[PDB]
Amino acid sequence: KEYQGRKRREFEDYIRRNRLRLQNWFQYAQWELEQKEFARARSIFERALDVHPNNTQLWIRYIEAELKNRNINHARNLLDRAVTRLPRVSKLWYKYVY
Amino acid sequence: MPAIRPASKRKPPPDGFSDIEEDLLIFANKMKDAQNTPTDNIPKHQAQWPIFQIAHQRSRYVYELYYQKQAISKQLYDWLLKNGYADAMLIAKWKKQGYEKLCCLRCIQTKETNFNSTCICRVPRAQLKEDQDIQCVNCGCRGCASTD
Amino acid sequence: NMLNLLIHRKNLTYLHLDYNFNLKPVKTLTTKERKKSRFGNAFHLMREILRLTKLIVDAQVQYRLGNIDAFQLADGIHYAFNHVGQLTGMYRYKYKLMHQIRSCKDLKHLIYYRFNTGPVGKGPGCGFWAPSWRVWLFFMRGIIP
Amino acid sequence: VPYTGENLARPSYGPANPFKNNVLTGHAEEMYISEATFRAKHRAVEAVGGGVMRSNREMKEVNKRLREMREDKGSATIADGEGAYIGPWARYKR
Amino acid sequence: SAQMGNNTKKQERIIKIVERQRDPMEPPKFKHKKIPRGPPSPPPPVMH
Amino acid sequence: DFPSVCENCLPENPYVKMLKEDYGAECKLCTRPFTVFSWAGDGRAHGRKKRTNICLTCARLKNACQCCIMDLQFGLPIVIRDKALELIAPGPQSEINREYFAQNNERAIEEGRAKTDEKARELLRRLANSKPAALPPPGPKDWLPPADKSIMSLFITGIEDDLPEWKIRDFFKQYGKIKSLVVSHMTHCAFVNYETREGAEKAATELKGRAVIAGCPLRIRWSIPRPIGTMNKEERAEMLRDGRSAFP
Amino acid sequence: RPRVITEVDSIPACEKWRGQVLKEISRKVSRIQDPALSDYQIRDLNDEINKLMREKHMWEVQIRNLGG
Amino acid sequence: RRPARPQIDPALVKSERPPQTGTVFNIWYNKWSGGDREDKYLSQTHAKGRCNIARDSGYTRADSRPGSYFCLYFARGICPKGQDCDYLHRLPTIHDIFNPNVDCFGRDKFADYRDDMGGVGSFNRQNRTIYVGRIHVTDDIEEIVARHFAEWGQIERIRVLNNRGVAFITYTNEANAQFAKEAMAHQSLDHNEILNVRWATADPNPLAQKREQRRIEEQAAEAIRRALPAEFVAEIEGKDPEARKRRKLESSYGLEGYEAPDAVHFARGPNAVNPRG
Amino acid sequence: KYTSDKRSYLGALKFMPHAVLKLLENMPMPWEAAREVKVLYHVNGCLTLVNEIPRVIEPVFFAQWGSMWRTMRKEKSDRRLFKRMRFPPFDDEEPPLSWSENIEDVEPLEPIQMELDEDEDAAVYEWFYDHQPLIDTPHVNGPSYKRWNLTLPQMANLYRLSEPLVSDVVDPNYFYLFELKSFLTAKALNVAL
Amino acid sequence: LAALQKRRELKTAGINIKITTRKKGQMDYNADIPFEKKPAPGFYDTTE
RNA sequence: AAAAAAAAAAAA
Ligand SMILES: [Zn+2]
Ligand SMILES: [Zn+2]
Ligand SMILES: [Zn+2]
Ligand SMILES: [Zn+2]
Repeated sequence: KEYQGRKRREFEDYIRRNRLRLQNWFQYAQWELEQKEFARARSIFERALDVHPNNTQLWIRYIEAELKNRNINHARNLLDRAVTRLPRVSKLWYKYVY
Repeated sequence: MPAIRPASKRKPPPDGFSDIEEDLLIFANKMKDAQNTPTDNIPKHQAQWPIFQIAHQRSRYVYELYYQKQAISKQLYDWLLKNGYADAMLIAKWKKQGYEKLCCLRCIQTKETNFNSTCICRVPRAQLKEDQDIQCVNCGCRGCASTD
Repeated sequence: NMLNLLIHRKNLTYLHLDYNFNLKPVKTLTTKERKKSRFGNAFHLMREILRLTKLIVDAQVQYRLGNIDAFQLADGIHYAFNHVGQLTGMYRYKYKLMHQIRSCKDLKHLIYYRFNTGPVGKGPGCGFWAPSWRVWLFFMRGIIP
Repeated sequence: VPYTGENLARPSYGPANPFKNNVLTGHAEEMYISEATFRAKHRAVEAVGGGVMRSNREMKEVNKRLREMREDKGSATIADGEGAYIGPWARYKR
Repeated sequence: SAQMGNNTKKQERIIKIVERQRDPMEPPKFKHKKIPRGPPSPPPPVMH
Repeated sequence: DFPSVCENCLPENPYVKMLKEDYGAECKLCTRPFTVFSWAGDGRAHGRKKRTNICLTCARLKNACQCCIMDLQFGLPIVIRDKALELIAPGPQSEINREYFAQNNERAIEEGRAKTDEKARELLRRLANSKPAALPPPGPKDWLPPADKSIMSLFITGIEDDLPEWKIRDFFKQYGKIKSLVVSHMTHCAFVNYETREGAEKAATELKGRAVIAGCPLRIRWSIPRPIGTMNKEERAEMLRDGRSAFP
Repeated sequence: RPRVITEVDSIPACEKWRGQVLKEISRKVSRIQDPALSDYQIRDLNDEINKLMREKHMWEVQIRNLGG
Repeated sequence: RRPARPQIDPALVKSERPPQTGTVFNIWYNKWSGGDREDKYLSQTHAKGRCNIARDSGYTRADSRPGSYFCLYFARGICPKGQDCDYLHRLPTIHDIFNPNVDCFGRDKFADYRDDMGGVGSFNRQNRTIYVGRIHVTDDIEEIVARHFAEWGQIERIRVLNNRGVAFITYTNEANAQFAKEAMAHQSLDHNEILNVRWATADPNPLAQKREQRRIEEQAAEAIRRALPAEFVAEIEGKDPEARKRRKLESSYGLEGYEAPDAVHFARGPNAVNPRG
Repeated sequence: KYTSDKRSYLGALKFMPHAVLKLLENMPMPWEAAREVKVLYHVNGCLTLVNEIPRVIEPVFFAQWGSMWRTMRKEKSDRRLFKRMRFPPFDDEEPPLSWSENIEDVEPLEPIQMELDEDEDAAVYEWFYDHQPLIDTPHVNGPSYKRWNLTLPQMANLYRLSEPLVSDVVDPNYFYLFELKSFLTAKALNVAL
Repeated sequence: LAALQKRRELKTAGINIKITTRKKGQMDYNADIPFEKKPAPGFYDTTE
């Protein structure tokens, strides 16, 4: 728990320091995925989607992170949101049909 | 004048003052003793109760020396009221129907309560509960209604 | 008591405010303590106005105790209202106040040159304090808002 | 309309729920009454003696027993010692 | 309404609400807290 | 502009004189300034000025009276209700997250967004199916008074965890004045020290080495007072079996 | 601290002595954790830690005898 | 009856400054400042009075007023007013229950505990457990604890962790626990010691955990049984076979093979289809 | 015990300037040994505001300060050696003097007053050095002390007592090219009279 | 690291010394999810 | 025809 708190503190300090860099959000969410904290990783990804709404890479990585943990209905809701927000990005549609 | 004059600009009090002067200094020394009463054991608002009580007692002494016994002249009475030996407004309330035993003026200041009431000590004792020894937070009054 | 409470709330208990409204460090101050304890113009202006008021009130208290008589009281009041720049550091926190000081000096000259004519020799004794007292009341009128 | 009698007379159709309030604990609305009405009703509830039918002479009698239960008020022309004026600061014996 | 168990119909109430007398000398009672910004309104679809 | 206060916190008088102070205090949960409503209780002429202790948003989140801070459906404390009904507690309880959630959700909490009923029945059904060489029977020497008049203690064995100390105390209060009663539920031991030996002799006379308190069988003997220390689980089990064997 | 550990019977004095000995043992352990300590320095740190542990043991024995 | 006994004379009770642990007395915080931080908390002194319930109890100017709280200083043994005190000067009984916002003395309870866990307490835990330490380690700890932790209320369970000099006293009433904590703090048991009577944390023993969880569950069950009608709850547990038969026969409403849901059957209202209430 | 007052106490610092001005505007004159003023005070003791405006009759105030001018000139001529009082009057570490134990019933020294002739100054003799002269007489409107009217002997006496501090200019032609209009005209032309 | 080994060494020797890194001005990241933004529900049920 | 603080003396 001390390690988890220190890593969370470091990641949140990097997010507060420069929130417009996607790597901080990606690292924090992937790390929180590694300790199977799916609600925490979902919250971090949704906060990143609040900072970066129209980023296709963040949408792709969050759908992928939802899929690799066998959360099918969550990821299908996520793909519906992604093709609703960006209907002219063919990458999201191609991933969704695939 | 309530402002002190040295010795040669002092005017003498009206006649009959020296008869009641000993009781007036009794009240003055009682108030001076009330200035030096420990507040360490009593609530803060209870530290100010004896001053209102002694002011009531001195004003009542002057009031019933002039109006009941009539043992002092009118000029002496107005000089006592003008030189701070009695509270003229509390006396003025004492001459009214229903306020003859009023403890102090602050207990009928309705504009300065939470719900525009008088004090609870203004209430007749019959409309209050038994074993209810109320004690006014303004002055320590235990009931000053005229019927009490 | 308000100035003392403000000092003690800010935990600056190494500053002592004495009863004549002087603020002195009780010990040797570090750089951090000197930076924390540096009050502003509002506190210091209010402190100096309280100091002048204390001088006036204390002159009246000395008259009422019997230590000085009424002529000494009037001369001291006229001295105090004419020497605000010497008896206070009040000008340090509001410098336009120097105008008032200059005004009092001007009044003093006129008063003094009409007060010492003939047998009235030079020295202390002029208790004609009303014009300088006026000047500082109008200063207070301006300085309250 | 919709304030007429035939509009208020018609009920709501359909069945009733087998399983509203302005605040979390009840329904509270702003109302306008005289100050004297609230004071009189609060007095009727609050005063021990609200109701209980009573004329002036026996109320004066109850006042007389209540007054003689209390300590002596004292003489206001006696400034010191026994008999000195105590007044409204006289306590009730119990 | 009915609450805390019992369901008896309590009598309806008339409540006098008066603003409290405040000390004119009282300073502001509480400090100001710097809370971070909440999330924005849900962004619209991108209609390129 | 109106508090959410239960009836038992409100005065018995149907006419309430109420004071209202905008930003009069901080909420006792989220530490935000809120409008405080206050009134005088039925305890006339001294007591405590009852007031809204928490804000209205926290009173919607907790479903509680603003004064007493108890559940407005059963009259239970909030934590008791939440532990015994396994509720979500809809809102963070951290420091900054409280103001964040209140700042971002104060319009949906008011409309009842972000009903237990059935979970109370679930708790009642769950508590319906609650599921919470032997020594010879005691001979006469166990309850006969010893020759030593200094012997005062009465040793009890067989005490279960469901038996409180007060039931033993007022079960033995009828025999005399008890100086001390030590009940260790960890070791299933108890020591009764009286003030007069007559009371202990009467306890031994009308107990006769056996006792039943609230359906729990216990064994009583005379004993010199000795302390109870760190003691083995097997010995605890065998005197629990002995206390059960007090009623063969 | 007093030299006679066994003569101390006061609970607060024994607790203060034990706290001081524990602080000294922690300081000795922190000094031993430093890589700059040579063989003589590590031996001195180990001896100081052992002495602090013995003093803490004596203080705790006195406390357990007379309150603690 | 009996008036309240004045405990300490007013000559010994003053309101003076704390002992000088510094150079300047800070008057806003009323605390000494200066000196050295090695002093800091220093030590916990011995209190100026204990309580005898059989000797110090009586009536005050609070038995006439319903809803009056108990006295903190009568619990501390240093209340000089006697019968003129505005608070009660008697022991809390078993029917002296208080809401989860105040203690028995009327002080406001807090959201969370303080780290140095003492004071009034928190309302997020119905804590009836008091943690006492600093006991002179002897062999007769249990008898003297049971003798002296008994005049403050009615006691459920005292576990004396001997050798450590630590005991955990659980009263059946929270007000009695607060009274005992405010009464035995900085007192002496048999020898001249200062007891650290503080608020107990949570017993990690899983047996104590399931005991507390169960007791919470029947407290809530008692509240629900008070809320619901007797026939309703009697059908709800269904331990009585006759109540089960009543549920089978009554929850049919003409249509056979229904077995009506608990939302429809166990419903309260004017328009429900049930005996209602 | 007074912690619940402290914030309020400190808040009244915000209103201590008026108090100072109020006190400084109601200070007794040299001919008054003491003055009673009406004060509005906070119930916790944080702020005393002198609730008076020092209203004077201007002819009376002129005559009183003219008599002061005479008396101080005569005394500074007559005194052997005038001793100036020490500023500050009290030491920095001396605690403030209590009213009740130091001043309250203490005999005041006699104030500066010109000795009026009983027959020449007969119009003002009985009221000249009062704090609010003629306040109980029909020469003023009432105790609020807002309007005055005076007789011819009184105005003559006040004018005679004011001759140290009264103008002797009768002709307005004395102020030819030495008035506000000419000063402003010279300011406009950047010249000096 | 050195604090970690000394904490482990004192953990082995009976006593459980509490470790605290709670400075002032510091947020709690382990109590609840910091600035928790739950995912928006969709047409697919995700309770399982 | 007669004008009178800060930079700047540094985070167990
Ligand atoms: Zn009164
Ligand atoms: Zn009153
Ligand atoms: Zn009264
Ligand atoms: Zn309530």
